[PDB]
Amino acid sequence: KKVDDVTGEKVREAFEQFLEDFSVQSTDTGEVEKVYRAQIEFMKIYDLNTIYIDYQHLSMRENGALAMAISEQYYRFLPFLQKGLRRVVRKYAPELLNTERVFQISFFNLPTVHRIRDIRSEKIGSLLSISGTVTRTSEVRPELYKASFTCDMCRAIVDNVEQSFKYTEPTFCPNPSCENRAFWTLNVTRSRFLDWQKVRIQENANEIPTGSMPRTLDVILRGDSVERAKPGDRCKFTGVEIVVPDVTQLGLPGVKPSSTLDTRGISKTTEGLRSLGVRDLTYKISFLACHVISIGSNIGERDQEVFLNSLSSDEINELKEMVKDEHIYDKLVRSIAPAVFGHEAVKKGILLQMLGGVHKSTVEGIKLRGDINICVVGDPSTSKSQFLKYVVGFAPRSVYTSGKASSAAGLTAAVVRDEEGGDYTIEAGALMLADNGICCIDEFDKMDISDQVAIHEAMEQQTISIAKAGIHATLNARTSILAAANPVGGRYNRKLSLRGNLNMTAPIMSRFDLFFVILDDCNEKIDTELASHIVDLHMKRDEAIEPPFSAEQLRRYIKYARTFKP
Amino acid sequence: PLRIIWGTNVSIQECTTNFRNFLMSFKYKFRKILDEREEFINNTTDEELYYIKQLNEMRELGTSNLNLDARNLLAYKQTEDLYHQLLNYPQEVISIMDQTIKDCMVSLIVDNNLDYDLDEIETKFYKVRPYNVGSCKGMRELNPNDIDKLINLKGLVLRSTPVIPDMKVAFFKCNVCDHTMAVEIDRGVIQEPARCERIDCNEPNSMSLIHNRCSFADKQVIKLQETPDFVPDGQTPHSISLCVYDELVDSCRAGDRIEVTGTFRSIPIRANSRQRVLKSLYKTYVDVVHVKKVSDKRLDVDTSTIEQELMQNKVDHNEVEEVRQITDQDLAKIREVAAREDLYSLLARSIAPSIYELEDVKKGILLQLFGGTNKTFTKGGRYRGDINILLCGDPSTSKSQILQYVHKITPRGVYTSGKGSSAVGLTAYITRDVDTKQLVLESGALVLSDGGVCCIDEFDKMSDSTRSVLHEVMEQQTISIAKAGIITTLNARSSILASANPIGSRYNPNLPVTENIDLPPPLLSRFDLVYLVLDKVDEKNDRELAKHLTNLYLEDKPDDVLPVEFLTMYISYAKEHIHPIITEAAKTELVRAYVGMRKMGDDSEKRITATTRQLESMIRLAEAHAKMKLKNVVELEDVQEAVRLIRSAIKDYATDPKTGKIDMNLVQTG
Amino acid sequence: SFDRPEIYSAPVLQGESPNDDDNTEIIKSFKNFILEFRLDSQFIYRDQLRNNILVKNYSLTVNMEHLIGYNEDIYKKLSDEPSDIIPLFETAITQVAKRISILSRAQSALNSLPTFQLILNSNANQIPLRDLDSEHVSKIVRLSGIIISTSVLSSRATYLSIMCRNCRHTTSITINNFNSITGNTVSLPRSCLSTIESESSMANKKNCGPDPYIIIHESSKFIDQQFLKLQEIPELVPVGEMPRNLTMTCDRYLTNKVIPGTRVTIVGIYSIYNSKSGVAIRTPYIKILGIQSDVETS
Amino acid sequence: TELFPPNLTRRYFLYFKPLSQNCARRYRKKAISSKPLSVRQIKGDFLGQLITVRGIITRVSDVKPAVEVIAYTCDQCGYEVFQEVNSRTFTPLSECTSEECSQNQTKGQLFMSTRASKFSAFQECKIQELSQQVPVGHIPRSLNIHVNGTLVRSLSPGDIVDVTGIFLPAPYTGFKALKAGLLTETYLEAQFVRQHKKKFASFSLTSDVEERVMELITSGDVYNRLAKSIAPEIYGNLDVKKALLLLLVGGVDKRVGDGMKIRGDINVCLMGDPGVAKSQLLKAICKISPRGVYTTGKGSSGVGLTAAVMKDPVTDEMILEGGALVLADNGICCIDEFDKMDESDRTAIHEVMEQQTISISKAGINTTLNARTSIL
Ligand SMILES: Nc1ncnc2c1ncn2[C@@H]1O[C@H](COP(=O)(O)OP(=O)(O)OP(O)(O)=S)[C@@H](O)[C@H]1O
Ligand SMILES: Nc1ncnc2c1ncn2[C@@H]1O[C@H](COP(=O)(O)OP(=O)(O)OP(O)(O)=S)[C@@H](O)[C@H]1O
Ligand SMILES: Nc1ncnc2c1ncn2[C@@H]1O[C@H](COP(=O)(O)OP(=O)(O)OP(O)(O)=S)[C@@H](O)[C@H]1O
Ligand SMILES: [Mg+2]
Ligand SMILES: [Mg+2]
Ligand SMILES: [Mg+2]
Ligand SMILES: [Zn+2]
Ligand SMILES: [Zn+2]
Ligand SMILES: [Zn+2]
Ligand SMILES: [Zn+2]
Repeated sequence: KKVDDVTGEKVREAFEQFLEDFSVQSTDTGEVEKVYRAQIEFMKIYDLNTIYIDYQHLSMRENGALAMAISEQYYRFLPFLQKGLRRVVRKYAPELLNTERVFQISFFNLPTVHRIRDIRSEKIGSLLSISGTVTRTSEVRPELYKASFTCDMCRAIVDNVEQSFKYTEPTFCPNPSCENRAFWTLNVTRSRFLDWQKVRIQENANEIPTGSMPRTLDVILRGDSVERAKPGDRCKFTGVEIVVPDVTQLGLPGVKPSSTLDTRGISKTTEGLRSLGVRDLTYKISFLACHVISIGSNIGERDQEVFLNSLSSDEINELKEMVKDEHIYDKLVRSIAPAVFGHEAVKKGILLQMLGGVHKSTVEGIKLRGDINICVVGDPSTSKSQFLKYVVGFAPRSVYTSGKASSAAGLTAAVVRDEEGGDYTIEAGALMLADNGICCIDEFDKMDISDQVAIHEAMEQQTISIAKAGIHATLNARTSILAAANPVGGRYNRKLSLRGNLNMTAPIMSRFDLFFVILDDCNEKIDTELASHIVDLHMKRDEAIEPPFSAEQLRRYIKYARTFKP
Repeated sequence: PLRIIWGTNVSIQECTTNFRNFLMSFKYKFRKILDEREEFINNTTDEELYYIKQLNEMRELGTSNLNLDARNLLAYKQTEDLYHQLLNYPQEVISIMDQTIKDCMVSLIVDNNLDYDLDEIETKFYKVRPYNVGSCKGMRELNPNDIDKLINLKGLVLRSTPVIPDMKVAFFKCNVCDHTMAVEIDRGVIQEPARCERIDCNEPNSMSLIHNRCSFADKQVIKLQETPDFVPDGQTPHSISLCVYDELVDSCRAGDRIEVTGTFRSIPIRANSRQRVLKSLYKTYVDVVHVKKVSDKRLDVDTSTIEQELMQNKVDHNEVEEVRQITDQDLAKIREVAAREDLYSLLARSIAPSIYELEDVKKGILLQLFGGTNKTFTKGGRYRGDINILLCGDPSTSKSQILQYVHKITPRGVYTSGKGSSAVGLTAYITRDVDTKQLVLESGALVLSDGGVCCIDEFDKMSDSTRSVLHEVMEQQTISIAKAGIITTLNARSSILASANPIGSRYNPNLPVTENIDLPPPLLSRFDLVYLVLDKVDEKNDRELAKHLTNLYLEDKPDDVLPVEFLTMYISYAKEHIHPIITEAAKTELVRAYVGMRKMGDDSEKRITATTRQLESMIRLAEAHAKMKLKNVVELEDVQEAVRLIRSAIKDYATDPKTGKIDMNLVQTG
Repeated sequence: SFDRPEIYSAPVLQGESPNDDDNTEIIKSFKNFILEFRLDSQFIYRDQLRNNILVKNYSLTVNMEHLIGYNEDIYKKLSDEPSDIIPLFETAITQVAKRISILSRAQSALNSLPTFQLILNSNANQIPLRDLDSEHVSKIVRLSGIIISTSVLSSRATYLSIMCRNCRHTTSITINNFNSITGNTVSLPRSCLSTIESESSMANKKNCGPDPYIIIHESSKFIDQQFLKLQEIPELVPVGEMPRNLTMTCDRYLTNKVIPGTRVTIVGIYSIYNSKSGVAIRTPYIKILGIQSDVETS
Repeated sequence: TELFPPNLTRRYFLYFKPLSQNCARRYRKKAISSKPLSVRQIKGDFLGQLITVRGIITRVSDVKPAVEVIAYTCDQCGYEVFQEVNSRTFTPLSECTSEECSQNQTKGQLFMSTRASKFSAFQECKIQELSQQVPVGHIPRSLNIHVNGTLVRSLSPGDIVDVTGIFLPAPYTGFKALKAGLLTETYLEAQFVRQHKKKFASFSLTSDVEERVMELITSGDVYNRLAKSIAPEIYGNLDVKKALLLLLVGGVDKRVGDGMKIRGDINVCLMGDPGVAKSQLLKAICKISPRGVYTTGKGSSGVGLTAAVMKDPVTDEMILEGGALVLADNGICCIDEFDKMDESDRTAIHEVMEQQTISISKAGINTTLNARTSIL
């Protein structure tokens, strides 16, 4: 008979008591309602597969022993939680279990969020919450969950075989027709699968240490959490730190562990006519996420109705009173980039670039561009880069790029080879991470000719075409461009035209809607006020910045206003 | 009789007794007698028991790591053999030392009858980290008889692999009866069970390994660029892969100069992945025991840069120090020297004693070493007090020696040359690893210089395209890369210290200052200080320079200047503990001076016009000057000194406002 | 053009604690029994082995009750599993005789010593031929009777040198078990052993073929083997039945010791061979370990 | 008994010094070991012989531990099992082959002991045919040298050398389809190394050098005599030869306690009209100096002067192979046609003549390498 884990049974009993006994006081009335019984009731009506469990709700039970036991040994205790949830659903809502369905337990809101570099080997198989910027995503693929196998000699099939990561075949063979166990055949027609996606995440820009490059991690989403991660945004993944076989550690220094078969209780004879099966144990750390939440790519859905149902009463009242103001345009203009003194025209252009125009498609088939492109040219130290830093730190889905550090494959899209294999993958470039956003490019003049050609192809066509290697594709690049460029010779020559001062090509010049030329003129009162503003900023930190609108309400107004089609 | 471990000359009983007597009977006066320092011996420091105090403070702090100096083992007479046994046989002797340390931890609390519980001492694993094991001979000068021996390597970290879980305990579960058991590793080999352990179930090949239930340990591989003290004829520097384990993982970042002591290993490498056939030529690496990140000859790393790294070090209990410990007496001496009336001239004079005069240049270098304070916004912005200096001038004005001194004195700077450096080599690149055959990201010179000073010699010889990279580093102290492999923004808070020559390789007074410097206004506006160093021929100046430069050759080994160790610790303390702020009186002087030079620039390019970046350079230089004198506020005197330094670096007093020319004989003073 | 890398060993540490069931400890206990046994006041077995070596008789005669006298554990191991313990005792005898023979020809003024033969006799209870059952299989039994016929001496191979047909790889096979009947427990290898050894650095797809080795007879060593037929005595046989008999195999110095018709008690292993009357039925036979003649004809 | 063999108890390495040509001339002996051969003249009939090859060393591998016999320990029996290795690759032992385990039913498991096994310091060197040994219109060939034991680090690139060793065959490395029979590769297991130009750092004040130095001193006027004998073919240019002799000698390098250094090497330029034999003087200085590299202003490019990253297959690692300035480290580097150089080479020399280092920050490596050339 099978032996049972007493700790696992206690964890299962505590979890099934927690699911049916936990309740909170209602905010509006004060009623004592059980949130997870209501969660199962909600899942029953809409035929959902996943249940979301808050971590502090689990932690406040007992003295915190159940939450610690689940968090430290999540891989071990996960099937016990699954069968406890199955028992609770069977007792309350038996109609869920018929469709046997796969239940996904999603934990969220952990007390501490760890970096990628704080991931250690002592937390393998434990509940964790990490964060990172998604750089690549994979196609949704089926993963063999409950395989079906036919024995070769039996020619009789067996069902419901659990698959634990690497591909396994049962050796039980309950049919007594044969006497062999190893030989089996897999039938994918009646086998059972799960959703599987592998998204690659990277360290956040502020989390990178002093001299090191960011290190990536392949985090895997299964079930309902698939396709909640998008390339180019910061996401918080809650899940379990798992371990994956790795072959690349063959040439690394150090004693690599190996697994030799133990031969002590095996009787042998020297009859004649000595080989053994030994395998290397080399591994790497991966993450298996159960809950994905996308935090803001900033520091802090086209229809208007679906956006307005998202906001509550106080926030929508703030939106209405902000719209109701007759001087709303001046407030919007003076609220853009409060650290920059003056340059009201550039702030107007940046605000209109954030708002943008509508996209119209002509009956014959051509598309009219609704994105507004801004180019800022002028003298050195005229706060041209401050605007671009403000835009990338404020506007969502915005990326900041240097002209010299960029590349043709880096700006649009790259075809990259992984692990010296036959498979090639597409990594999104700067114009794709800024899709329906603003791509900020300082030193556009320092960009060479080839990258300028590669970027005006995406400016004119609004698409990126890939024909490298065996990959052919057409990707979307609907992106407004905010460029900052210096004139030839550094200083802006007033005697020449705009085309004479700029070395960038004519297809670049023809697609910029607004050119803002900023000139440095030495006058007493302007220089005095600017110096007072700068030294006051340095003295007063954030107290010298007093915009009419905060960043969050400005973003809310921008999102509300982008729904309208004039 | 006497029992000896096979293959060694190490006896466990003799080594334990000798190390115990060393622990309970060592005084630092023995170390000073060994080092031939008799008049440096004092009363209250050396006469106390050193290691007994260290174990007492380890018990009080709850730590479990002892840093052992092997030269101290040489100092004690009974352990003079043990030192050799530590060098020859680290594996046995270090374990013997760990057992002796645990025994002494038990003894210190059972003998003195403390209230500390014995169970916490028993459950804790105490380990020792020996360092300073000998001279830093290069790894290419090592021999196959040096395998499994403690060695020192001073080097620069280039990159490091992510954390690798290596298996320690393996977890096996039966398929039919769910019987689970764990087996420990034995010298890298795990004996997987052929049959089930239970008497009820004995099915062969029924035990399967669960990769997630079993426990692992941390292992990291770090690529170190060795910089040995002695380099043979025609030898090119190489890189060593060195392995750190457990707590030492992620203790070393890319671009720092560290002193790694560890045992010298060699393992065979499989020729193919599918086969078990091993290569006869072994692969050598270093199994790291202890890492030293602090040097008295140079400054410490910036504490504002590694705050989250410091908190992670506190969490991981690695107990490696990134900054030097400051006692009470040397802090008192710091407070005493900060009260000197000639503190600015004393600190500037003590920078480069071998370099004669260049007082204003040394003052600027000193202010750049101090730097302005770093203000990060609560909203999300960041202002970095990094001072950038250009040294344009005549040949042989000892500017390249100034770059050498700054490169040696900084924690993690990188020295580079014009026309020998590229944009990709300055930002980041993708390389092929020799161990994994994988594409890895490696840092450029600007990223490796973050938190330090990037020294660029012969700045005029650099290409315009290569110099175009520097703009974002000078302005925002970041590098925003969008390439095929890297699309991110990397912090590069490196102060740029550049050296340059005029167009004709010598300053020509007929041509103006801007044409002589020959830099674009966007690049020249980002330099906080621009030092025009000139060669004016004089009688007394040439006589004094010749006497100073000839007095070095009087003997084989060459006013009052501070020692380099005290200067480094004073600058480090001032950078760490002083964050000056600007007052209204300083604000008035800043605005007045900025507006005054903006008005002066109206006269008729040929002349350096004033810039908003010059106002920011004024603020940074004033804040650095206030930080030097240990003041938490920036007063009017600091701003006046910053303006005076800015004017004197460009020789504005000698320059004519209209024509932009510089006259040598009239206004310049040598 | 390099040679074979060589593998050699040397004892350094104590290792794990020895076990009684270990083959080395059984051989050591057998050597101790041979060297240290005293019947009344003389070491009979070492003197017998010496006198056997001078007369060039490579065998030892050991009474089984002496094992009761010395060590019962090795006696029970030898009685339960004789096929696993008799080679160990022969190894002990030849290990003693190797150091006896070296000290002899260098003192009483090349030579190869074969594996010595264990001949062991006993005076214990005599199992009748009709009382042999299945629990005596692969065990030492003592049984008496009268001999019908002794076959001619067949030539078995002890040491044989072989060479590959085309590969020309030389190999040597030493055989120390000749007690099998109707079946080749030891035969020539099915494939060439040059490939698996990888003895040469060159290693010059090449296949030598199935069964490529041929026996080089002028460098091979052979011994003699005899088949005996033992019947129960005709005086004690039920009236209406033919008397039953058993086939026996003897080798080396046990051949040509008895003539047909003599009455002998024989110690031997009751064992099994398959002859090609029941789905799984095996013909029993006796591996003769010693022959004792009750009466000696004139 | 089973004892440790003598191979496992030897603390010494044995080498065969070739007999000199003079001693063979004294006693009417004709020795093939004494006569230096080029790499073209070493044919297949010289295999197995102790022969001397004359040539320039082009590439020297890093010293690595090449195992000859591996020691395994067994916990079951306590024996140490030693497995010899004489190939480029080996397979390890898994089950114990000692007599106690071989006789027993339960076999022990072997674990490697690196300290108890026997290693050799191993280097692979490439020796190239000299310019005067190559026939008309041919490319110089190369030969492999295996340096083992205490002879390691005695060969450095760019050294004119006589290497005496045993010409031995090796297993075939190459395409299987192109081999005909039992083809073997060749290498020269080095036994003795003779330097044509003795290094200045290896100088020792022995008894033999003392009498010759004293004779040269007491001959009188050592400075003028050494100056006139640099290039006796070139008439005149007494001051030029004097400063070239000072270039060869050089000044005293200075190290100051603050860490900065002042170079002791002199740099000399010879600018003049054609036909004044300055190229001949440069070639003469290259011949005199033990580490002399002669370069052309356009013949040597930027990558040929500073460094380049390359893969070493014997050690299987990427290493930085230096240029001409690296090859002439602690020696005189002679650059003919200095006015025809491009700006990158001018920049490299511009840094080298003062700093005595090259700082390379490219996509390959971010490093600083020592180049202490005295530049002519
Ligand atoms: N109008 C302004 N308002 C506020 N700060 C300003 C203004 N003009 C300049 N500054 C400051 O002066 C510096 C100018 O930096 P940048 O924005 O990089 O100049 P720039 O206009 O981008 O010219 P380049 O192309 O970088 S040379 C920053 O520290 C700004 O904060
Ligand atoms: N004022 C000085 N004080 C001390 N040493 C000096 C001084 N002026 C020149 N030297 C020395 O003269 C030599 C000239 O080398 P450097 O001054 O380092 O060259 P440089 O100043 O970088 O000018 P370059 O290289 O032609 S751009 C060095 O050994 C200096 O130490
Ligand atoms: N003073 C001299 N004594 C002896 N031979 C001389 C003298 N001057 C010139 N020659 C010879 O004239 C020839 C000139 O050859 P080079 O050494 O190439 O002269 P050069 O100065 O190098 O000319 P270049 O390469 O255009 S600078 C050689 O054969 C020299 O041997
Ligand atoms: Mg800018
Ligand atoms: Mg210089
Ligand atoms: Mg010439
Ligand atoms: Zn079956
Ligand atoms: Zn079981
Ligand atoms: Zn064959
Ligand atoms: Zn063994």
